[PDB]
Amino acid sequence: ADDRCERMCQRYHDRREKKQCMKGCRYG
Repeated sequence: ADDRCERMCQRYHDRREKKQCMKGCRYG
């Protein structure tokens, strides 16, 4: 899919903080 959540999660950047984001985007 497109980097939708990633774009909005750009605030994190670091793959580390991105973890929590990927987990939250697993809802839909």
